[PDB]
Amino acid sequence: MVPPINCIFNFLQQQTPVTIWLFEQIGIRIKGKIVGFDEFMNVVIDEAVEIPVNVEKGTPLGKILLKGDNITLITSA
Amino acid sequence: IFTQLKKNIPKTRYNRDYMLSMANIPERIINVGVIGPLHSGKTSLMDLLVIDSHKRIPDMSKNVELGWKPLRYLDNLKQEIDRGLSIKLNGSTLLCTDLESKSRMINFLDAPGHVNFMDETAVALAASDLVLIVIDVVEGVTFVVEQLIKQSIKNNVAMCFVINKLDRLILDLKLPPMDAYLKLNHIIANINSFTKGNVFSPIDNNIIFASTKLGFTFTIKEFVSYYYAHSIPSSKIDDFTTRLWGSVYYHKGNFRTKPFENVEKYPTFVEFILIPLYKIFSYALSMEKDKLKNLLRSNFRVNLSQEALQYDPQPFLKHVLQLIFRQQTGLVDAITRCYQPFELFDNKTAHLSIPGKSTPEGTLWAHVLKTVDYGGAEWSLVRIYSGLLKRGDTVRILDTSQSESRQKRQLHDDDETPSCEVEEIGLLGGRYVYPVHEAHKGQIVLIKGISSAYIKSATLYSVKSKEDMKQLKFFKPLDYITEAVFKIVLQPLLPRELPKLLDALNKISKYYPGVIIKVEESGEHVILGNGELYMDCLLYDLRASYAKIEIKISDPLTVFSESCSNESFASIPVSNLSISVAAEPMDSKMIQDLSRNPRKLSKILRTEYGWDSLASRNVWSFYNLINDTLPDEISPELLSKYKEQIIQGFYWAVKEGPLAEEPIYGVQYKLLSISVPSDVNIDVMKSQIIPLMKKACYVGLLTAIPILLEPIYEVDITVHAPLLPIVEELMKKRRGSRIYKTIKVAGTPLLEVRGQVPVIESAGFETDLRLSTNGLGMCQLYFWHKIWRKVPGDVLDKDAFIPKLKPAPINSLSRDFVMKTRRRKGISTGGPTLEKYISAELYAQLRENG
Amino acid sequence: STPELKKYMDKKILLNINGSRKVAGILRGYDIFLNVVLDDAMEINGEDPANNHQLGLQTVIRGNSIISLEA
Amino acid sequence: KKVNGTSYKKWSFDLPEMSNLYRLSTPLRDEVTDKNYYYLFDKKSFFNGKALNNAIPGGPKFEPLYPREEEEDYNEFNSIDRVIFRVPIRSEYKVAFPHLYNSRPRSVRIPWYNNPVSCIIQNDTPALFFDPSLNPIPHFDFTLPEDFAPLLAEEEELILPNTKDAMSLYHSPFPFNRTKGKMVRAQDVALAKKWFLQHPDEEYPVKVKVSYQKLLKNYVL
Amino acid sequence: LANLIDYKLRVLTQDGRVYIGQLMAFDKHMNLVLNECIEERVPKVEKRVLGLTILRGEQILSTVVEDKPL
Amino acid sequence: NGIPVKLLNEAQGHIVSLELTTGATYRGKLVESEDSMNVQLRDVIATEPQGAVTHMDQIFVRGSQIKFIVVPDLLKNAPLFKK
RNA sequence: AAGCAGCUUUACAGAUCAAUGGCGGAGGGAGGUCAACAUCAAGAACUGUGGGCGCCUAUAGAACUUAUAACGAACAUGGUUCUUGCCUUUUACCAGAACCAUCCGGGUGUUGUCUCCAUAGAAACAGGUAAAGCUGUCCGUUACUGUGGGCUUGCCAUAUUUUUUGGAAC
Ligand SMILES: Nc1nc2c(ncn2[C@@H]2O[C@H](COP(=O)(O)OP(=O)(O)OP(=O)(O)O)[C@@H](O)[C@H]2O)c(=O)[nH]1
Repeated sequence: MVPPINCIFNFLQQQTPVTIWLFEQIGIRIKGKIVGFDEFMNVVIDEAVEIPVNVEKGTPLGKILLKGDNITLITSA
Repeated sequence: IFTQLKKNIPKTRYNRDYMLSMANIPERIINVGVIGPLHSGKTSLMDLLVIDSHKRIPDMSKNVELGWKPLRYLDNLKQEIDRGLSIKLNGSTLLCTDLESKSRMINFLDAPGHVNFMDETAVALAASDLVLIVIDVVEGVTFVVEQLIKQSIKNNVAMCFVINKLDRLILDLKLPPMDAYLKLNHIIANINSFTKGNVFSPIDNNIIFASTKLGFTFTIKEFVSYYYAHSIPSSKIDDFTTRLWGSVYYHKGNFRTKPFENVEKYPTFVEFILIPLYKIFSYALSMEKDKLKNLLRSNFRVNLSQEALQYDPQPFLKHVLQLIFRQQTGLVDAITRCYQPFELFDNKTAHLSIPGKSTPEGTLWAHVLKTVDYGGAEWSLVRIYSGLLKRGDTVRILDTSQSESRQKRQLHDDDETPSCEVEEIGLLGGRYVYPVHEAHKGQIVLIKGISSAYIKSATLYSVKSKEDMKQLKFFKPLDYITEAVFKIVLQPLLPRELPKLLDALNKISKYYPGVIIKVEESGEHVILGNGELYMDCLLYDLRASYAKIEIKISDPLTVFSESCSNESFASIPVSNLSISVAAEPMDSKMIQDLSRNPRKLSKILRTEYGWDSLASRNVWSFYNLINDTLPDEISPELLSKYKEQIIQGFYWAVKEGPLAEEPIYGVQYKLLSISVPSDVNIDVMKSQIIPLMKKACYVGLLTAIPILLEPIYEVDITVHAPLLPIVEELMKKRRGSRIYKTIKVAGTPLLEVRGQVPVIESAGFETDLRLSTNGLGMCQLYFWHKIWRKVPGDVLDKDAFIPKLKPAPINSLSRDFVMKTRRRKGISTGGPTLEKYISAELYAQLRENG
Repeated sequence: STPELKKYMDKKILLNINGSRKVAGILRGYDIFLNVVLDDAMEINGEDPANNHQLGLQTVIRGNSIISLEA
Repeated sequence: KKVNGTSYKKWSFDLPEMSNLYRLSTPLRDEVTDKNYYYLFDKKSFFNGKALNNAIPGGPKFEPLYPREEEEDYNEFNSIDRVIFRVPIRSEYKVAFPHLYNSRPRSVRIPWYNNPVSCIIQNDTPALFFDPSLNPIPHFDFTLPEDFAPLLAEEEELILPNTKDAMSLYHSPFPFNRTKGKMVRAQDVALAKKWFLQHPDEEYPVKVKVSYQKLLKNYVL
Repeated sequence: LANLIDYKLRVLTQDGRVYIGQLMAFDKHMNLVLNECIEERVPKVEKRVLGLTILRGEQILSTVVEDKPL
Repeated sequence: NGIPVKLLNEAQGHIVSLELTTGATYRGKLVESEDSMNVQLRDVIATEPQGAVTHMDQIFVRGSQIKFIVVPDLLKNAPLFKK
């Protein structure tokens, strides 16, 4: 019943660290806090750290404006 | 093999071959079963859809092509044509389209508008999972349409309302546009007022604005989809449709609930639709055809033919409307948006028979609704709920007169079920039947061979396994919206023609379902129709069409129902085992509630209205009325062993009153005392229980000072203002004829007066009403309320003055009713009292001393 | 046009998504963009196990990534 | 062009001239236009009045088709004791419902029953004006372009000067209902036919009413 | 393109497959509906019979005229 | 723009064979078709491009991933194509 | 609903100025209280009789419809048989029934005439039926351009998940 835009807004209020899977790319999964998003669901992530699946390390990416089209799977971690 | 058989059927715009391929899918078949009050345009609207679908009808002449005389396609009967009404259901199978060009096939059924035919309307509701209630503007929302809304809500059937005869308010009334929109606000206001759980309007695709005589049906979404889809982008067009209807205004791109100081208040239905419509009419009858032709070539993209330009004003207007409002895809769209298969169909089929779990997919299970004569041959109108039905298959059939017996037989769980072969299958096309190899789920079809097994309504099934026979649920007998109390005794004038007449009556019981035919042992036949005109159609159809015989016909009579007034003063043992049964009238609301487990029952009874936990706890049963048990000796399980038998003898006791041997109504029987002898033999025990039960209940009423109950036609009348007093005078001409509320119909001179007239007093009361009103009034007699009132006067009156050839005084009435009913049933043989019911002698002396 | 998922509401549905991805979760929300809100987000890893990624923290997945969904 | 030619076989008219002829012909055309007003004065109803030997008090009385001989001899059926006498079931009912109220009718034509009640309002006032005889009516994409005004905009008034005359003429009887038609000989025009087909108004001299009955007699015959 | 109605068309999609059939109708998106359309891949070899079909205007690459109208 | 979509609308209740972008084919009765080409089938049998076959009950697949849908030949003559 | 382009035409300058292809034409249009001649509700499975190819065109012979209200929004008059009063005879009859007939009139369709309105022409030739460009030849513009009209069309507004502004490349 909860619409996905207001659900993403709920993750925005909760601020919990968010794991995002990208589109047609299984190698990298980005982690970090959601500081905001737009109506296009382009999300600016805070404390972004890569998570290569190819034992999981990462390089801290800082804050990011991430285009919603590549955004596939939004979760918390 | 049947290719040479047809040759008659008219070629249809869509091919008929694809329609059955569409019929193979249960999702694509919606049954409309259009409904509405008398002369609402039903048969004419169905005619619009038939002419719409087919190419060229062979039975339409040039005159009905111009539209002077409205073509009624779906009534092929001689009487239906001459008498001008509809009688028997004849629908159509029409592949139709929405605003989306998606084509859903539809089975239409036109139920007659006159109320005495409401039996066919009940068959239409049970048949159709959707309902189009066709409402006249000037008649407003009548009480009949109210009964159709409440009735369709009762059996859980979707409703899509068609407001009809706009061209009447526009021409006859000549309503100013704003005032006419106020009229529509009044119609829809009452509509949503009587519909509890739904909101109907032009938005949401429910209300359908139509005029059948001039042949156009449109919905605001269809209309905007036509002529506003050019200017409006696809983005805002949907919301724009949703906001059209009311409490909004427009100037330029601006919307306010207030007129915002503009010179004109046109609440966006007036201005955007209703005003263009009015200008279409006024210009059509008025404006010069050259510049009008220029408008149609400009605005609506309409090109008029020279032959069209040369038409008379009315046919030309009809033609212009058929060009502006194109072939009707809007009404079908409203049909689709109205009906949702889930949340309904399962609820429906659960309401018609029993709540249960789905249906076995293998077995074929179909309701047999109505037996129709069509080409002069016996047919059967059958709706397939599950499974596929093949031509030449052997199928089981059960008249719904035996249903609950079989269901109890399964609750205690070869076959007694008579089987018949399907000779042919057809899809009703109106004037033609289109034969089809096989019938599928969720559609309405005709079958020749079924008609012999069942009296009126049946269940039709073929199982592939016995566990299905365990899992089959059977349809309850059809509940006819109105009970038929109108009574006429028939005899053939030549008694030697009696046997053939018998066959005729059988056919009648099949062809007219709501007729209740009773065969009296005195040889005088009895027929119960809903009302005057329905029984008349019965007679003309019976004599001319089926069995041609000179038939003597008694004056119209009624069914009386015996009852009790006060409480039985004495509890009388009854022997040939001595039972004394006390009687008492039902509560007022208890009756109305009754006409329309044990812990829930006692809670509903007691809770809802006054009872004692012992009484409400000990209620044994209810029928048609309620048998109760209140001794202190209930302790033995004996009364539980014989309880079923007591309910049986109670059935035979209630089916025949002590006075006229007529159904007992509104009477509660509480058992005060039941004696059992020392020795017990179950055969003589029970077989001596039944007569003591019947005699017991008779003594029950007679000690209660019984009263007769006459039925009451509820009367709906439409008159004008100046002619109102005359009608009232008529109401003083009859013993009955109470007037209750005089309803002003908005924007029309017609005052619709409600009333109640007893069926004895009302004979041709419609006709006398019309002659007295010089055709400006209209009367309708509708008894579905099953309301009974006491005829004034006391039964068991030794001295009452009854004029032989003249009507009797008021206070003596019930006495002559009892006498004359007893004689017509030959009960008199010459005040029943208690003597034949064994007050005995010494005890009879004692009651005479009191 | 709002897609009608109403018959999938509060039901366990198995999405398949671009990149040979397979999700299983109970439907919660949706929209005209068809983006889905799932509860009890369950990844199907390459072979044997099925990773339960989200329990009460649910999830949202963009629409166009969806190959399909089964009930 | 209004007529077929010099042979003068056909005629076609415009609205206003036909309206003129109508307002001139009001004295000779009593405006009986309501069909429901004819109840029991249909030709069907008179034929049934002949076959049933039942005379509407306004209608003509005829010789019975079948001489009245009674073979009943009072069987058990329709006996004085059996039936209930309440309603007078006078002749009007017998011509109303031919089969039900009457026993053994022969060669009886089914009547029309009725059309819907006529709500027509004749003006005596602008076109499309609210009649004081009517009952009062109780009551209870926001952007768009600057264009898109409702259909038939710029058409100015909704009611043209002739539209009242158009609506009043739309309900006119067979003669005036049409803007075209065939020619009929003066021999073939019945002007006085529409006068005796009406219900005779009360307080006519009895001789006048008898004249109505005779005219109806010849007509139905 | 309306001029091209009913002509047998040989169409090639983004997946490299060739579909042959009479074009019954199209739209703005170039969604085509093909009568008795047959599938083919390698070339005749590896051919299949779809029948009446509708191909999307997004995955289509190009189409060419095949045979005569009827 | 009417015919291609409106056709897929009229295909409800008809056995259809979807082929998708990945190549897995879904055959079965079409329960519902949204105007955006998002389609919903019941009684679906699936064939993977590698040849793997499974049977499934309720499937709902987006428009954007549909390679094409094949509908039965009964619709060859339908009121849609009549102008 | 403007403009652009496409389509159809068009007054046309045109390619060809050939074989073509399209649309029309190979016997006008109104009118006449102008004639003559045929018929006069539409159906029709089904059959038969013929043509055109189990289907349409033409006919009658039953089924199975209502003629209906109204070849005519009118409606007279006789004849025959039956019944009712005059009655008792020829008339003449009052009032009905059934079946016939006479008259007043009308739509058509075919032709013939007799008056208004027209301008290409190819309205030329040969085949036959109950009918006609019905067929074959045939000719007018012309089948490919630009100016001028109309629309049956798309743009004049969409780069943010479901289509066209690609998640490809390798
Ligand atoms: N003035 C006017 N009369 C109409 C209009 N539509 C229908 N009527 C009349 O209403 C009558 C009843 O319509 P029908 O369809 O023939 O019959 P019905 O409405 O089904 O009535 P029943 O057959 O008894 O159920 C028609 O005969 C028309 O004369 C209308 O739009 N305007």
